[PDB]
Amino acid sequence: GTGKTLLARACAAQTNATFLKLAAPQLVQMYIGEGAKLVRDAFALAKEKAPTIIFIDELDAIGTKRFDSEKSGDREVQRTMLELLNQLDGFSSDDRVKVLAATNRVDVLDPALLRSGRLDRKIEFPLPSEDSRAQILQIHSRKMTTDDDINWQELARSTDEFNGAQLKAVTVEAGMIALRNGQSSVKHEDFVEGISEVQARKSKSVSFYA
Amino acid sequence: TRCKLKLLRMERIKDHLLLEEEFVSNSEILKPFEKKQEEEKKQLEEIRGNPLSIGTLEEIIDDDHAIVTSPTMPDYYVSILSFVDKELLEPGCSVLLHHKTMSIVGVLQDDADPMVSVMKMDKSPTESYSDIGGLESQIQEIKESVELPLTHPELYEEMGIKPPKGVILYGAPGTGKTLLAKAVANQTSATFLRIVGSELIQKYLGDGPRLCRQIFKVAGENAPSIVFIDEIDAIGTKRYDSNSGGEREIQRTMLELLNQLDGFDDRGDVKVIMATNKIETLDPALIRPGRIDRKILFENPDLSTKKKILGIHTSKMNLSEDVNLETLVTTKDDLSGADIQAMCTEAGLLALRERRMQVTAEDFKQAKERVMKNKVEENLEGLYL
Amino acid sequence: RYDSRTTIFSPEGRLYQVEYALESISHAGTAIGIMASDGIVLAAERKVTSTLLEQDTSTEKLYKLNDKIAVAVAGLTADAEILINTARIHAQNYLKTYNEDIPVEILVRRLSDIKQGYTQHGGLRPFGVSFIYAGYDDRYGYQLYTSNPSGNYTGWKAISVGANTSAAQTLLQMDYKDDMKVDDAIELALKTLSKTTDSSALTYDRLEFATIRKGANDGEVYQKIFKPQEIKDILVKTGIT
Amino acid sequence: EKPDVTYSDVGGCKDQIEKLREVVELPLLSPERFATLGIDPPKGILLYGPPGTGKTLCARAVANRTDATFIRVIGSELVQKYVGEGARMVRELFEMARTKKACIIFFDEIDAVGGARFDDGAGGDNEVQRTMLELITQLDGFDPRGNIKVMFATNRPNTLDPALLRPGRIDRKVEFSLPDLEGRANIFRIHSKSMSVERGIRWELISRLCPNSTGAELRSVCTEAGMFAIRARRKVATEKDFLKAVDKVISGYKKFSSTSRYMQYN
Amino acid sequence: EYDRGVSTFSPEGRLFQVEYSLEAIKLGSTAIGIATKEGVVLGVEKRATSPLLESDSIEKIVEIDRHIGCAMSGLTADARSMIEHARTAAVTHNLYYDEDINVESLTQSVCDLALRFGEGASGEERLMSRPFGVALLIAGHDADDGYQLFHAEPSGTFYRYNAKAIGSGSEGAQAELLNEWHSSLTLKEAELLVLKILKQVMEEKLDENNAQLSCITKQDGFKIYDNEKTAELIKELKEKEAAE
Amino acid sequence: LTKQIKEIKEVIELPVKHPELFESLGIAQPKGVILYGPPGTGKTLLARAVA
Amino acid sequence: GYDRALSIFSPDGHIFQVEYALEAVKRGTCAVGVKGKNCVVLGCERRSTLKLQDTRITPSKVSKIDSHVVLSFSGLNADSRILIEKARVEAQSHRLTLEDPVTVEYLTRYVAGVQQRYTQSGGVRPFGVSTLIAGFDPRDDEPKLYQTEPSGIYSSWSAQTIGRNSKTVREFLEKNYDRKEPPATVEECVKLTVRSLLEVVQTGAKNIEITVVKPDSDIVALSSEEINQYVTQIEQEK
Amino acid sequence: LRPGRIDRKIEFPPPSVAARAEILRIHSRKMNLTRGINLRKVAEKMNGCSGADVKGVCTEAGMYALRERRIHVTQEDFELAVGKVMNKNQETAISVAKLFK
Amino acid sequence: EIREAVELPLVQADLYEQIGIDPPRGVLLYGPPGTGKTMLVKAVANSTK
Ligand SMILES: Nc1ncnc2c1ncn2[C@@H]1O[C@H](COP(=O)(O)OP(=O)(O)OP(=O)(O)O)[C@@H](O)[C@H]1O
Ligand SMILES: Nc1ncnc2c1ncn2[C@@H]1O[C@H](COP(=O)(O)OP(=O)(O)OP(=O)(O)O)[C@@H](O)[C@H]1O
Ligand SMILES: Nc1ncnc2c1ncn2[C@@H]1O[C@H](COP(=O)(O)OP(=O)(O)OP(=O)(O)O)[C@@H](O)[C@H]1O
Ligand SMILES: Nc1ncnc2c1ncn2[C@@H]1O[C@H](COP(=O)(O)OP(=O)(O)OP(=O)(O)O)[C@@H](O)[C@H]1O
Ligand SMILES: Nc1ncnc2c1ncn2[C@@H]1O[C@H](COP(=O)(O)OP(=O)(O)O)[C@@H](O)[C@H]1O
Ligand SMILES: [Mg+2]
Ligand SMILES: [Mg+2]
Ligand SMILES: [Mg+2]
Ligand SMILES: [Mg+2]
Ligand SMILES: [Mg+2]
Repeated sequence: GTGKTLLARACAAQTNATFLKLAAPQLVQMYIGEGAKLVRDAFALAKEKAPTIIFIDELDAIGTKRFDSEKSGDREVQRTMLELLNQLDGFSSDDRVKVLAATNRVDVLDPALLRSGRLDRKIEFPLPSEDSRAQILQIHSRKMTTDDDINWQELARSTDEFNGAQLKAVTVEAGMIALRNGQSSVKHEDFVEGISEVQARKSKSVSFYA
Repeated sequence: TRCKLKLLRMERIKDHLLLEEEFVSNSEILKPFEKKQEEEKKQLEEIRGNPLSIGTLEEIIDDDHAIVTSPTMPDYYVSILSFVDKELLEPGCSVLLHHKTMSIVGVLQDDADPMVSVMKMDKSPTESYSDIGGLESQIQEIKESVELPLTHPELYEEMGIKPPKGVILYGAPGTGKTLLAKAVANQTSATFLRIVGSELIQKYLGDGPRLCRQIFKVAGENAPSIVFIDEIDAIGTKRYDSNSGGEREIQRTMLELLNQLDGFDDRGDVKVIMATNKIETLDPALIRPGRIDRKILFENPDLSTKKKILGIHTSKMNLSEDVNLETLVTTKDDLSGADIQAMCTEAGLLALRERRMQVTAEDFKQAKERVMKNKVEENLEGLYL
Repeated sequence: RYDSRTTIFSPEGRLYQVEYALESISHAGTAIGIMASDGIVLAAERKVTSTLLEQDTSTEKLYKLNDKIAVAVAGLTADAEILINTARIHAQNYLKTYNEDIPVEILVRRLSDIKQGYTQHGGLRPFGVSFIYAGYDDRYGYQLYTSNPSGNYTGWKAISVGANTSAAQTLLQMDYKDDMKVDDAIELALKTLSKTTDSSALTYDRLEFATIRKGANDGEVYQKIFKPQEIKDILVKTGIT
Repeated sequence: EKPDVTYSDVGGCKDQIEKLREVVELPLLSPERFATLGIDPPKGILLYGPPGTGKTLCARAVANRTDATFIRVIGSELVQKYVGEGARMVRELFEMARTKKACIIFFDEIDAVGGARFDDGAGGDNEVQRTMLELITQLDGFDPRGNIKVMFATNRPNTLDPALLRPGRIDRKVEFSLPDLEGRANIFRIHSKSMSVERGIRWELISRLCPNSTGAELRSVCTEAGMFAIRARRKVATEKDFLKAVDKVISGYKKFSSTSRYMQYN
Repeated sequence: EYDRGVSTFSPEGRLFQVEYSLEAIKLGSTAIGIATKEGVVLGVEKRATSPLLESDSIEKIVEIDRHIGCAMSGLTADARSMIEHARTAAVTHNLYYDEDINVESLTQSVCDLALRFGEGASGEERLMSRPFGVALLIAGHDADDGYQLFHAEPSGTFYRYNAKAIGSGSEGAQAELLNEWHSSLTLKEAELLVLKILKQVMEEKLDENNAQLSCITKQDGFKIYDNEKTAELIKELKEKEAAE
Repeated sequence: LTKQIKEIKEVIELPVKHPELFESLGIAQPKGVILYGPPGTGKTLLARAVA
Repeated sequence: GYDRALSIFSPDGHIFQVEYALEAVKRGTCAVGVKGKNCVVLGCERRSTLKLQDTRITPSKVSKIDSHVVLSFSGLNADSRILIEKARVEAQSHRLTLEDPVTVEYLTRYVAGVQQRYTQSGGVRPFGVSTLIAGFDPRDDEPKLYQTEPSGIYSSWSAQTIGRNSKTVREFLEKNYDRKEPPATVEECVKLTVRSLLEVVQTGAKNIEITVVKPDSDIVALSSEEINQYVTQIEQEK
Repeated sequence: LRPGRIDRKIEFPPPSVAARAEILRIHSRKMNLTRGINLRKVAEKMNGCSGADVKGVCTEAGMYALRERRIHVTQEDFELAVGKVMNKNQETAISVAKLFK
Repeated sequence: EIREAVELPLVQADLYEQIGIDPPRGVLLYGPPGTGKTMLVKAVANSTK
């Protein structure tokens, strides 16, 4: 929820190159050694239409830290991880063709997966900073009613430990408050009560000491 | 002897005369209608040829066509047309094609699986109702939630509301719980499915919940129906494998139950009985009410009750020659009705050593000692003394 | 599951470790006391033997704890060894303090606490020893007891511990006589020991024997351990050899 | 297909239910309401609470109200040992629903297919979590979905995966809670509306003696009072038989549940 | 893991093992104390698991001084150690200053024994090996603060209160105390108030065998009532509600 | 191993041969019979011999 | 659940080790206490394991701790044996301090005290023994009956039963007994005890053992003959 | 072990010195006797604990007798067969551990 | 043990019937793959004719 998916979709479609739609959970299939074949057809499609960017949605299906296994169907899962490495192996006309990949878990990805030659750039997306939070609010608010009572630098400070998707849930939930009123206008107050909707709490702490 | 014969008199004559009738009548059925019926037979015969290529129906589109996928492998875009209707065709059914041009010429087949054999019982119990004798206050409880709203729906609209859904029979072993499920279902003549909860665990991973889909898919078509899940206590610590049944499955099978018995599906009009010997083993949300309603607790039969249970077993037997039958009951305190059936088992075993064919009173006293000794261990009065 | 340490119970109020400790006992040989008003015989059987095991120079399943109380041992002999030393030390402590050779009851009760104590406190192992206590005290005359490894005691007229406890007990109570003779008591111990033990011939060297008597000269208490040759002769009399 | 259960059979006067009606129903019925603001309203909604609070009752009731194809998905149909098979079920279902216009996809009881990633080097829980990964990517999409409202009833949101829970398309998270003291009277009057009863009864007394509880237990006062009606050979129910009926269900509940107190001699 | 430790923290920052001990406090019988400006009245519920149980020779209101009393719930086993320590502290204070012990200060001593959980932790030498499954309502009177009611929590530390309920019925009792309390109360009112709330949170019948009041009134000292006194107040209550 | 042969004839052989005997007695026919002991003594071979 | 260890608490708030300790009490012989007004009678089942068991030297199930307090037990016999000896060193020590004999109220606390201590700690298991302590005060003549349990909680009861099918005797007792008038004659009170004990033995008059405490350091153990006459009265009337 | 389904319990004992010697003979009778009887010597030294032992004694003897190359099977082959089956079962008991306990 | 299994009943079948001992049967070779299992089978196949 830091807007990985959205950036990729947007800026790949912006520059002009082949945008492949490929999913990690897809690569594991119920038929033996067909799942491997499907990695080979994806790279084939990239090589005809090269340069291509292959945006892989998720990366944690094949982002398996196991290929030392015991009595399981897991030997099919890790087989299509190894096939990914063989089709990121140089083999000619593959320089042009890249892989974008979004993931939510880096700690379970393989150490042969993540390392140069394959994934070269390892770019981190943090929880958005105080200013950065502010910026996201105004960018959703440019599609809906905006009042000059509102001050977006106030709201930013009072959101403490809000990721960008939670900040879509400040701005959405403000319009939920505005409708429940029966207003045909959103006020600045509705946004404060938009902050109270998600917090990962319901306005609590649970303690037997304070 | 002469009492047996009165029963034997009606039984022989009436059914064997009906057999002799039906035999002659096979011919006779054709004779009054042989120009509607053979007319219909003719027209049936003419459109469908030979053979009748059996396919398995994937799905129909309601406009007079369907997509079928045969076992012989080719898929065909058929017509629903002639001696077949759109209501008679429902997925997973086996449909009849005419071979030379696939037109759906009828459906005469829905089941042939080995799977559905498992669920159904071809049952004949040796103890039926009123050999549940005693604990009658609490048989009255299972009646109200199983037998009597099937038998009169009248009473449950006179009070209004829904008839209570299901029950859990639970308590100590030997307390006659099994015999209850089998015997209340004798009364009603409803379809008695039976599956054990040591057969709800599977030696294949993630097939366990598929099996649990099968139990109430079966229940729902053959309804009104009484589904016995016997021994659902074996869900909490009894499992076939760990790397091909595993921990995931045990929890999933219970999640599956929830959706069957009060999920959207709802699956009204399946009475569910669950016998479990411990209700503190069972899952908190499966002992949620409104899918199994009230619980009936049984305890080791009490001193007057064990008179009843002794008379049920010794009615078979040749009785005590001196009679000490009433004192047997007295010696026992805090004991099961299974001790009573193991005592008349044990009396006639001592008798079986002699390979005598009578039984005398004295075997009773011996047999009670023998089987009490078996119960008590040498480390109980080792640990203690 | 509950087959661990001693603090923990089983939900059936069983301490598995006392139950197993009982079972330790029947992996060492049969040991029998039979009480008679003429004396007590203590008789024991060897757990195993070979043809060059020396067992005619010493006893090691019959120990004197004092000069009027003696014990037969069945079970682990290592566990036994420490408990026999503790019993014997106490037996003389009683001597020093009161000028009387220790009563049979005080000595059994002491050791019952000690066995119990190793189960109850700490992380220490329970004991897996059954001692048949056969004594004299001038209160109760002749006395037989046996103590469980569990750490409790009961008085007896006959008892069998060690291997083959059930059968050895049955044959004993079948032919038992209330007054008995000392001489008959010795005979009934060989008769039982023959059928329970899986040794082909019952040899003097598979037997230890001691007798405690006040009827072998009165005024005095005489502890008579049988030597190999005395054991060897009495088999003849009973016609096993 | 839908049953005939409305939110007239779902009680309290709960605001909790109205969160359901402004997220699911209102943007399909008239998105004009949300174009006055210019907002985009929620797509998703996370439904959670204690068992027998009416999670499934609102899944029945929301199906009738919209007149939109109701789907519904069992959170334990999605596992076999042949791997990525529950990825086929979830994929094809989600693609199928793009083509229908105005749907509610009701995943019941997800706590399996809603755990978390783990590698253990000898694991087995891994095979199952594959299929949850397909669900995330189908939800957010290659392209965003819309005019598909996805409701999720979770028994345990404590397992529930962090990346379904975050409110990037599950904007509104509403707890469906225990009924209040005067909340429990309204509920109990929907079940006694079918129930044949004689006036001279005070339902607000029968609520007050009952503690905070589930509406499944509230169904166990009505049913239990009713089989005492059959046995007495009275056709109606009255107040006295409600008194015994609450006492039977409260007192029986402690016995089934665990209680092994050190207060059974003191 | 976090809960099967004893000094192991959970990822929310709660010592789970210690958390679990709060549900020990609740299993026992309800006691409801209400502080007033005339004195503190402490009531209990005492369970009878048999008619044969002598409920009137067992108590859970105890004397700690001549102006300090304590209510308790949880393990009477752990109540024996908690009450014994507290009695020692009152007496040793009396030894050292020949002066009344303050209500709060007796509470600090009861919370010191509570701190101890450990087998390695520092502060004081840890000798006690688990939490205590038992709470106190601490009642007294010093004259320089007045009549006071404090609540001891073995998993926390001393809380000042005007009224607290502890036990099984605590949660529902507490609402009623939010509803009906006043600073305009006399002890006479206050006594019929403990009883009026108690009965509703009772599942046993309201009678004198299952009840027992005591007061800290500085003038009268710590006084455990009669069964004859407690039976009177049940009648006066019944008269009041009929009128009402 | 002659006493174990007697023992299995009681509970398996006689209720096959004569099911007239156990009705006259009124004794219900046995379900479980635990054949048990140290391995290799003759446990599988006993239920074979009677078959 | 949380029976892996004693010190760890439990979501359910019940220390499992104590609960299982109770369960162990049911192993041992039944013991029943019934108070009069001038008597307490403390009877116990004396279950005979074999006919080779002495009555010459074999321990009675009832043990006098001091010369006017009496004690029976139900439980693990091994465990009871040190519990009774520990009770006794203190008991006698009570006179060392005060030059007063042992008061029954001080004594129940102490027996509950050794037990509470064992539970509090982690490196010992609790005693699997519940005891009944009967007696009168030295100072006074009103009959006193106490109980200790594994847990370390003590109570007073008018009449109370523990071990071997305790429930069935407890109910029996309620129905027979009257709290308005407890029996004020030693004989009739004995008779109530015998009737209870009859039940758990099923058959025996050589396996019922009766002991009585009376005020002013009278403790007596009843003849086997004397008990059989009471059984004779109870069989005839029935 | 629930009541009313178990009422007969057949325990196999470990067969004694006499008892093993009859099952021992039946597998001798398959082949040809030693013809002076040494079977019983075999059967009384060996305390064994299994009837599986005694069919294997006969297998080993007949394989020693193959080396020997005679129709007749001598008794010296039945001395070696016992000394091997017997020695091997004392290695499952980790020396003379019965002695040490 | 394997010249005992293969070579000795192939040529001297008469001797096994003469003692009254059963023929040898199937031969299992099992163990980790270092062990030389194959090497012997190749060997004995040449010599046994
Ligand atoms: N920085 C942001 N600016 C705008 N909207 C954002 C931003 N962060 C999150 N969102 C909103 O939340 C949605 C969820 O984030 P998105 O899928 O793009 O990324 P992610 O970090 O890979 O998360 P996940 O894979 O868990 O969904 C976005 O599509 C967008 O609507
Ligand atoms: N009240 C009774 N009337 C008649 N027979 C009884 C009665 N109660 C018990 N029985 C007899 O005892 C037998 C054994 O009990 P049954 O097999 O029904 O077990 P259960 O209590 O369900 O145990 P579990 O389900 O734990 O295996 C019954 O089949 C029946 O013959
Ligand atoms: N708000 C309510 N109004 C009326 N009846 C209710 C209400 N809540 C619960 N119920 C009753 O309780 C029954 C069980 O509740 P339901 O199946 O709807 O719950 P849930 O919260 O999804 O539980 P589960 O954990 O089993 O999924 C309902 O069928 C209904 O009879
Ligand atoms: N006893 C030996 N003398 C000579 N060479 C040997 C000996 N044992 C093994 N070798 C050699 O070791 C090598 C591998 O052994 P071999 O081919 O017999 O494999 P193996 O144990 O059957 O393996 P697998 O488990 O794959 O069947 C061969 O070259 C073989 O000649
Ligand atoms: N006591 C015995 N007498 C004869 N052969 C035996 C004996 N015990 C085992 N065997 C032989 O070994 C084969 C397999 O025995 P096994 O499966 O171990 O069974 P059991 O439990 O009957 O000893 C038997 O078919 C038999 O030929
Ligand atoms: Mg993403
Ligand atoms: Mg059953
Ligand atoms: Mg639900
Ligand atoms: Mg076998
Ligand atoms: Mg090879």
